[PDB]
Amino acid sequence: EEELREQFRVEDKDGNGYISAAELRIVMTNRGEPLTDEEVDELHRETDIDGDGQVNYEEFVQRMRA
Amino acid sequence: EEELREQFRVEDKDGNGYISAAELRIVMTNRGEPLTDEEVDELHRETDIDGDGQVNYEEFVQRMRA
Ligand SMILES: [Ca+2]
Ligand SMILES: [Ca+2]
Ligand SMILES: [Ca+2]
Ligand SMILES: [Ca+2]
Ligand SMILES: [Ca+2]
Ligand SMILES: [Ca+2]
Repeated sequence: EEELREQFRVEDKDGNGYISAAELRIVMTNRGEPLTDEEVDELHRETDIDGDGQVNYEEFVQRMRA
Repeated sequence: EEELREQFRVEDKDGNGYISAAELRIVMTNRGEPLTDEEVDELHRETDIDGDGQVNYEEFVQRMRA
């Protein structure tokens, strides 16, 4: 539980409770940069279950457990 | 505002209220592909004022007025 909470806080740079596309790019750049910016956009869309353009904590956890 | 909303909705294909770099690439491919992949990403970064990697309607209107 706190494991994912801590990791989410690391990815959420401005502390607004959401991971943005740019925040997800930073995450991917720091783990080998396997994707292009366009592809990170697609990753962000698939993770954004409720479609508000943001990845919240519940959406992060569903991804992390898959 | 009618026309600005119309254009924003065409570009925001996945309907999350933002225009990604991926969506901008589709738009520019549909308009003849005048720009390289990198140039589209540069255009997106120019339009994305607050740096979250996502172009909201406010940022879209600002750029259209430039
Ligand atoms: Ca943080
Ligand atoms: Ca954030
Ligand atoms: Ca969401
Ligand atoms: Ca969109
Ligand atoms: Ca610039
Ligand atoms: Ca933005």
